[PDB]
Amino acid sequence: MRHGKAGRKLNRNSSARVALARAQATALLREGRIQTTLTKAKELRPFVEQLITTAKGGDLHSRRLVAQDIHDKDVVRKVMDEVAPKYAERPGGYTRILRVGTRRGDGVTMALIELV
Amino acid sequence: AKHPVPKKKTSKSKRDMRRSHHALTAPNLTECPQCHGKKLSHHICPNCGYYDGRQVLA
Amino acid sequence: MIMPQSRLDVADNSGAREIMCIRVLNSGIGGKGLTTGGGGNKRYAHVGDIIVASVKDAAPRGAVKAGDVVKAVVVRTSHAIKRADGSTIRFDRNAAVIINNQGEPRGTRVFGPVARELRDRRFMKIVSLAPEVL
Amino acid sequence: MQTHIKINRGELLRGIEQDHTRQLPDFRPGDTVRVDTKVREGNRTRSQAFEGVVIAINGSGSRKSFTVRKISFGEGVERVFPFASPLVNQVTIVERGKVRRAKLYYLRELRGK
Amino acid sequence: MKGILGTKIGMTQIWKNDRAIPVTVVLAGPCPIVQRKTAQTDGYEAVQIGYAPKAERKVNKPMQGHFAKAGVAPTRILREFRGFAPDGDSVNVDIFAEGEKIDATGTSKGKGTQGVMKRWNFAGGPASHGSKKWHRRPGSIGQRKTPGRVYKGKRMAGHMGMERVTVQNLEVVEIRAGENLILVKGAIPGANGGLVVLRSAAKASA
RNA sequence: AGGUUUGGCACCUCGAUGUCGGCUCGUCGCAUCCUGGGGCUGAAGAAGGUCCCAAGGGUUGGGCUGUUCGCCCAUUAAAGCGGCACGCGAGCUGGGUUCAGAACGUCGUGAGACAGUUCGGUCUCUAUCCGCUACGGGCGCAGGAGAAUUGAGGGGAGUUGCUCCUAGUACGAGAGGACCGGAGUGAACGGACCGCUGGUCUCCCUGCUGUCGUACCAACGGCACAUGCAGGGUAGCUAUGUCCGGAACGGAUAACCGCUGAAAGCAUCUAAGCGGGAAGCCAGCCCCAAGAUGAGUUCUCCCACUGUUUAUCAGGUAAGACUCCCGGAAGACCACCGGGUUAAGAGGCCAGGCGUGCACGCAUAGCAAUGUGUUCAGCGGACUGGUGCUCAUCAGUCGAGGUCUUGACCA
RNA sequence: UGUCUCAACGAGGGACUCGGUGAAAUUGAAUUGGCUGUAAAGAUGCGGCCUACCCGUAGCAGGACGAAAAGACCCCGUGGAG
RNA sequence: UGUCAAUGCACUAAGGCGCGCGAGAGAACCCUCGUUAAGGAACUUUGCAAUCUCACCCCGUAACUUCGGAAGAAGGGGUCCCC
RNA sequence: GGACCGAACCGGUGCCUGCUGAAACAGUCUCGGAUGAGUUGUGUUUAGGAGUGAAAAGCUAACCGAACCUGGAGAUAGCUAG
RNA sequence: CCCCGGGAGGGGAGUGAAAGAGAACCUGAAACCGUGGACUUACAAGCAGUCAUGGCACCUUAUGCGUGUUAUGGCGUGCCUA
Ligand SMILES: CC[C@H]1OC(=O)/C=C/[C@H](C)[C@@H](O[C@@H]2O[C@H](C)C[C@H](N(C)C)[C@H]2O)[C@@H](C)C[C@@H](C)C(=O)/C=C/[C@H]2O[C@@H]2[C@]1(O)CO[C@@H]1O[C@H](C)[C@@H](O)[C@@H](OC)[C@H]1OC
Ligand SMILES: [Mg+2]
Ligand SMILES: [Mg+2]
Ligand SMILES: [Mg+2]
Ligand SMILES: [Mg+2]
Ligand SMILES: [Mg+2]
Ligand SMILES: [Mg+2]
Ligand SMILES: [Mg+2]
Ligand SMILES: [Mg+2]
Ligand SMILES: [Mg+2]
Ligand SMILES: [Mg+2]
Ligand SMILES: [Mg+2]
Ligand SMILES: [Mg+2]
Ligand SMILES: [Mg+2]
Ligand SMILES: [Mg+2]
Ligand SMILES: [Mg+2]
Ligand SMILES: [Mg+2]
Ligand SMILES: [Mg+2]
Ligand SMILES: [Mg+2]
Ligand SMILES: [Mg+2]
Ligand SMILES: [Mg+2]
Ligand SMILES: [Mg+2]
Ligand SMILES: [Mg+2]
Ligand SMILES: [Mg+2]
Ligand SMILES: [Mg+2]
Ligand SMILES: [Mg+2]
Ligand SMILES: [Mg+2]
Ligand SMILES: [Mg+2]
Ligand SMILES: [Mg+2]
Ligand SMILES: [Mg+2]
Ligand SMILES: [Mg+2]
Ligand SMILES: [Mg+2]
Ligand SMILES: [Mg+2]
Ligand SMILES: [Mg+2]
Ligand SMILES: [Mg+2]
Ligand SMILES: [Mg+2]
Ligand SMILES: [Mg+2]
Ligand SMILES: [Mg+2]
Ligand SMILES: [Mg+2]
Ligand SMILES: [Mg+2]
Ligand SMILES: [Mg+2]
Ligand SMILES: [Mg+2]
Ligand SMILES: [Mg+2]
Ligand SMILES: [Mg+2]
Ligand SMILES: [Mg+2]
Ligand SMILES: [Mg+2]
Ligand SMILES: [Mg+2]
Ligand SMILES: [Mg+2]
Ligand SMILES: [Mg+2]
Ligand SMILES: [Mg+2]
Ligand SMILES: [Mg+2]
Ligand SMILES: [Mg+2]
Ligand SMILES: [Mg+2]
Ligand SMILES: [Mg+2]
Ligand SMILES: [Mg+2]
Ligand SMILES: [Mg+2]
Ligand SMILES: [Mg+2]
Ligand SMILES: [Mg+2]
Ligand SMILES: [Mg+2]
Ligand SMILES: [Mg+2]
Ligand SMILES: [Mg+2]
Ligand SMILES: [Mg+2]
Ligand SMILES: [Mg+2]
Ligand SMILES: [Mg+2]
Ligand SMILES: [Mg+2]
Ligand SMILES: [Mg+2]
Ligand SMILES: [Mg+2]
Ligand SMILES: [Mg+2]
Ligand SMILES: [Mg+2]
Ligand SMILES: [Mg+2]
Ligand SMILES: [Mg+2]
Ligand SMILES: [Mg+2]
Ligand SMILES: [Mg+2]
Ligand SMILES: [Mg+2]
Ligand SMILES: [Mg+2]
Ligand SMILES: [Mg+2]
Ligand SMILES: [Mg+2]
Ligand SMILES: [Mg+2]
Ligand SMILES: [Mg+2]
Ligand SMILES: [Mg+2]
Ligand SMILES: [Mg+2]
Ligand SMILES: [Mg+2]
Ligand SMILES: [Mg+2]
Ligand SMILES: [Mg+2]
Ligand SMILES: [Mg+2]
Ligand SMILES: [Mg+2]
Ligand SMILES: [Mg+2]
Ligand SMILES: [Mg+2]
Ligand SMILES: [Mg+2]
Ligand SMILES: [Mg+2]
Ligand SMILES: [Mg+2]
Ligand SMILES: [Mg+2]
Ligand SMILES: [Mg+2]
Ligand SMILES: [Mg+2]
Ligand SMILES: [Mg+2]
Ligand SMILES: [Mg+2]
Ligand SMILES: [Mg+2]
Ligand SMILES: [Mg+2]
Ligand SMILES: [Mg+2]
Ligand SMILES: [Mg+2]
Ligand SMILES: [Mg+2]
Ligand SMILES: [Mg+2]
Ligand SMILES: [Mg+2]
Ligand SMILES: [Mg+2]
Ligand SMILES: [Mg+2]
Ligand SMILES: [Mg+2]
Ligand SMILES: [Mg+2]
Ligand SMILES: [Mg+2]
Repeated sequence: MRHGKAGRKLNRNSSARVALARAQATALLREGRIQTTLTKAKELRPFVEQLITTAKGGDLHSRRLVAQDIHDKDVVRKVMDEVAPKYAERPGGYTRILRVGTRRGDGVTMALIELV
Repeated sequence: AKHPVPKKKTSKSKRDMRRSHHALTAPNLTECPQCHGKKLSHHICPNCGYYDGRQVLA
Repeated sequence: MIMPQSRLDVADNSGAREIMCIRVLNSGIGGKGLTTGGGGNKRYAHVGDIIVASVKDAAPRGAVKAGDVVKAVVVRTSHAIKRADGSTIRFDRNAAVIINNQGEPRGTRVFGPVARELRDRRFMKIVSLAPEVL
Repeated sequence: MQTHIKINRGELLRGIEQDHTRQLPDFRPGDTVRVDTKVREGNRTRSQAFEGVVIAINGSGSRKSFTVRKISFGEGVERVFPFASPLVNQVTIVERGKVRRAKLYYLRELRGK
Repeated sequence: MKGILGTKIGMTQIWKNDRAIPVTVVLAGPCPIVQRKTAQTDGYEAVQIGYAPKAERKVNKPMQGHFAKAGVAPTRILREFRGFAPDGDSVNVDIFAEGEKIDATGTSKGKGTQGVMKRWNFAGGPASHGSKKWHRRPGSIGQRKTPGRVYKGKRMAGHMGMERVTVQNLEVVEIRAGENLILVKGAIPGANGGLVVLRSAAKASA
């Protein structure tokens, strides 16, 4: 049974679940938009949304919080001093997804997730 | 050998009997409003890349 | 939740140090003494219930030696005992008090607290001997 | 299948529950006297008191409770009071404790001085 | 006899003369009489009462004209109550009296496809001493050739929960009539936010 | 009489019908262990004996032994007897006896043997059909649709103690000690539920070690499990935790008890007739149910479109669905429920609750390990609302024109 | 001390759904129900009576005297070998 | 690097690899795991299995003996950081 | 020191898992030896009623109470099938 | 030479009596897989046939004549071996 849910196991253990959502947040932040499986995108959406909301605070604490997950110093810098400040007057919804059909090899359906 | 095993070979009729359920569903394709090609719903028109505006290359 | 095989401590000077229960009864003290049982299937001893038990260990210079079968009433569960207002109780160790077939304690005194529920089930003298009816 | 009435079940529960909620002195894992009423002894209303360390606090509203642990004649005891239980008179802070975690069950198997 | 519809809101702690009482809170929101079933017209006596409102933009034309003939706003939910003959509309007010016993019907929380241990209390096999029947796994289902089928109605893995369920002779602890709140002792079937019917205790005590 | 024992016989099975016991799961008989109703008694009461009716439900936990049995412990209303391939190994054990090793006793010159005794010793991932539990698709149910429903029939349930009142009464020299009716509280079992008490809660919060890294310090991340370890822990799920249940009334019956009563001028419960009478039968309680093809009933909706004897039935549409999208205390898939811009569905954002237990940074005290303040701090999964910041875009598929006969009412 | 009363919650790997590749043992043919009876003596397939719309998917193991090895026990052969 | 020592264990350097189907779902059941109220062998043929124990210091250590041993008997204590 | 603990190494104790396997004997866990009657490489010698064997009728090229291959040979088959 | 295709494969054109021989190259049976059409089947119990009758369909050993299919009724225990 499962009448309350944090998201997905994907098909991975606690350690990986994390390492993935971290890496994919890092790439969407470095890259503005990326396409991946529709699932992994839906799973990415709130992690990265909350991450930008953390960095939106400006003080050293929020930067060190972001450093906890985005372990590449330049992406954290960009999110801190570039992207979050831009999202200043935006109350969430930093992120959007749109779906782009189906893949050849596994016949899986990819989609794009991009900064708003 | 193989604990459970089947008893008599199944009939040409009953075998196609079970299969009355494997027909594929055709996509509900629709006409893209800008590229004048066909596209899956709630996805991005592959031909022109458009999705109200235009997101993907080519 | 006392059940057969589970070893209790004795809260009386009756001379057992600790018993091991071997049955779980129904135990109305009931004007002619203890009642006959209330069904042969009850599974768990609670505070206030009576149990049969072997006496696995005993005081040298006893009134009650090792190996006597005996009937003790239970007075301290590690199990929570909840109450009509909402409160719960619970003691660090399970313990009982050996008693005769009219229910009265066999020792001269009880040792440690006893659950107020003993007063509920008319165990007058056990309640009277104990230092605190918690 | 389930009704979809527009409803804040939050505040429906809150109205019920606030009629039977009661606030107490601010303790926090260090010890106190719970003075309380045993109507339970006969038709008379005897009084009795439990002084012990507070080893946890749980819930909120009707449901909030706190847990005292004392030693009576050698055997340890713990008890669980609803703040709003009618069989509870006044709590009062005997002491103030410098504890370092919300729950602090480590004193179950510490019993000493 | 008496009946009404409401949503299950939750369970809490209470007191009445120093007895702690678990209670389930229920919203017996006012119900409207959409249909009246005479025997002389529909072959038996009953009343069709409605519950959770919905906006007419979501109400298709046939249901619209149903509700419209009766003069009522559209309701997401409708039910019949046998032998009721109410008037005006069926509010929980006074329809239940404090301290009444009442039959509470609801819908079991849906537990999906349960095994035999969960479903029928099987208590399958030993977890050591050497099986691969450790978990559920019923033992036998028959007895060799003797009828040589397995019995109809056999207990087996299946869909547990999601059943209709009635629990009889729950007590009415409290009635906040103006709020349309009804406080009932003990548990009621199904999850919060669900539909539930309170009706007069069908097995009235002697 | 039965067919559960040992047997006779040798009928199917030697191109295989796996055998003892346990476990699991049941279900049937009744020649009834308990409960329910009766007759008789060497039946005062109580406690019994024994026979008749009765198969609804119920029928405990351990020691010894492979055991089945049986003896014992401690209970019980009772601790029933049998069938079902001595039920049940494509369901599990493998303790027992029917393989190879080895030993004792015994027999045999021997090889070897057994009525024996003893330690050891491979139990075969994929269900075709039928049968069963769950779940869908199709068609049907004389138009096409959305809902509400009668209940033919079917399933579940069905146990029992203790105490108290009657009443220290009837009864009995006494000790003792009732039926009938009326209360109350338990056990076991079951259904639902998560407020309580608890369990868990694999990354929600903290603490801790080694080592590697983000240049260094400080602060963090990885690995130590598929959580490195430890301490807590919300929603959810959950029992040992709660709440509810077994019925009352009624109809026909069993043994049996009677009324009226002949044959048979008396008598007789039966020969006609009639009443009483059980945990059993039917109904009542809960659940399912019109594929009840005998396909039922009620409220509401949409309505008479179009095509030359050539394509003859199809096609645009209505009412209304469906695909698709976002979700769900729904769920393997399907199905079911909610939302989809005339929008609070979900995420996010805000506020709150709850969990953790006082953050970083700075200051300060101290030689330092650390302590103190800023700070009930900081951080925060699943909880309660609000909010148009994100996605629920745009669209496509499908879906009525109502057969005939007979009868009544109408113009 | 989950072996047990008595099982719960959580994890991962399968099992389930979609896209790719795609076996096997077995198979007289099959339009392959229940009771009772009869039959070479344990009937889907004979008789009577009941029940049952067509077709799947996930699952259970009572039947199909289920599968595997022309019984290793037993007897037989004027069979064999140590 | 750490840890009495070590080719042990943990993390890691150089170096080498992620094991030639993939994506979701988060039912029964099966495997390999983590925790568990009260009870603690009542399980069973048998504590089978799985817990518990666990390294190094210190104190302490029985019947019996072939005087070597039984012996790591049994049991108790310590273990971190700083001056 | 046919002493102790214990890696390598040699081994194979109990349970599970595997049973149309990853594998015609294995895997994880656990367990025995671990300076000796020890482990191992290369070269070489002994064979069919024969060799070897700290001895099970074990092993003698994946099934040894007498190996494999060819041959006598279409052995013989009071037996079963057709 | 031309067309669709990365190719494979094919469709034309041309040679040839013939491509109804095209290099997966004589014939090309059957099992086995498919497409289209006639007649038909979603209340039904079945060794699958057989007899009987009605319906529908077609007429090249062929208009009383059938041939194909079908509904309902009756009847009906595969083959072989032993
Ligand atoms: C399960 C393990 C093996 O089976 C058995 O032990 C036994 C199986 C049956 C039960 C038995 O039947 C019984 O006989 C009785 C005499 C009579 C009885 N009647 C009453 C029905 C009958 O039931 C036998 C004789 C049947 C017959 C077809 C046969 O000979 C099968 C042989 C082998 O395939 C099997 C295995 O599965 C192979 O497992 C092997 O195990 C090794 C350890 C592995 O290394 C591996 O080897 C590489 C693996 O594969 C080979
Ligand atoms: Mg996968
Ligand atoms: Mg780029
Ligand atoms: Mg924030
Ligand atoms: Mg602390
Ligand atoms: Mg559910
Ligand atoms: Mg179990
Ligand atoms: Mg079987
Ligand atoms: Mg049968
Ligand atoms: Mg016989
Ligand atoms: Mg004969
Ligand atoms: Mg055979
Ligand atoms: Mg035998
Ligand atoms: Mg009888
Ligand atoms: Mg009687
Ligand atoms: Mg009497
Ligand atoms: Mg017994
Ligand atoms: Mg013992
Ligand atoms: Mg029986
Ligand atoms: Mg027999
Ligand atoms: Mg048997
Ligand atoms: Mg088998
Ligand atoms: Mg054996
Ligand atoms: Mg001799
Ligand atoms: Mg052994
Ligand atoms: Mg064995
Ligand atoms: Mg498999
Ligand atoms: Mg109509
Ligand atoms: Mg009925
Ligand atoms: Mg029927
Ligand atoms: Mg009196
Ligand atoms: Mg009086
Ligand atoms: Mg008198
Ligand atoms: Mg009475
Ligand atoms: Mg219960
Ligand atoms: Mg239940
Ligand atoms: Mg909780
Ligand atoms: Mg953590
Ligand atoms: Mg660390
Ligand atoms: Mg540092
Ligand atoms: Mg690393
Ligand atoms: Mg590493
Ligand atoms: Mg933890
Ligand atoms: Mg008379
Ligand atoms: Mg009569
Ligand atoms: Mg009567
Ligand atoms: Mg009864
Ligand atoms: Mg009809
Ligand atoms: Mg038409
Ligand atoms: Mg429309
Ligand atoms: Mg929907
Ligand atoms: Mg919808
Ligand atoms: Mg918009
Ligand atoms: Mg809401
Ligand atoms: Mg608004
Ligand atoms: Mg907050
Ligand atoms: Mg200083
Ligand atoms: Mg985080
Ligand atoms: Mg689970
Ligand atoms: Mg899982
Ligand atoms: Mg059929
Ligand atoms: Mg016969
Ligand atoms: Mg038969
Ligand atoms: Mg036939
Ligand atoms: Mg038949
Ligand atoms: Mg039918
Ligand atoms: Mg199976
Ligand atoms: Mg067989
Ligand atoms: Mg033979
Ligand atoms: Mg011879
Ligand atoms: Mg080193
Ligand atoms: Mg190593
Ligand atoms: Mg290499
Ligand atoms: Mg704990
Ligand atoms: Mg102990
Ligand atoms: Mg036992
Ligand atoms: Mg035992
Ligand atoms: Mg034994
Ligand atoms: Mg062991
Ligand atoms: Mg000496
Ligand atoms: Mg010495
Ligand atoms: Mg010894
Ligand atoms: Mg030694
Ligand atoms: Mg040595
Ligand atoms: Mg060896
Ligand atoms: Mg090895
Ligand atoms: Mg050793
Ligand atoms: Mg040794
Ligand atoms: Mg020789
Ligand atoms: Mg060999
Ligand atoms: Mg080879
Ligand atoms: Mg040979
Ligand atoms: Mg020959
Ligand atoms: Mg010759
Ligand atoms: Mg010969
Ligand atoms: Mg070309
Ligand atoms: Mg070509
Ligand atoms: Mg050609
Ligand atoms: Mg040709
Ligand atoms: Mg060919
Ligand atoms: Mg070719
Ligand atoms: Mg070619
Ligand atoms: Mg030629
Ligand atoms: Mg050819
Ligand atoms: Mg066609
Ligand atoms: Mg065809
Ligand atoms: Mg028909
Ligand atoms: Mg026919």
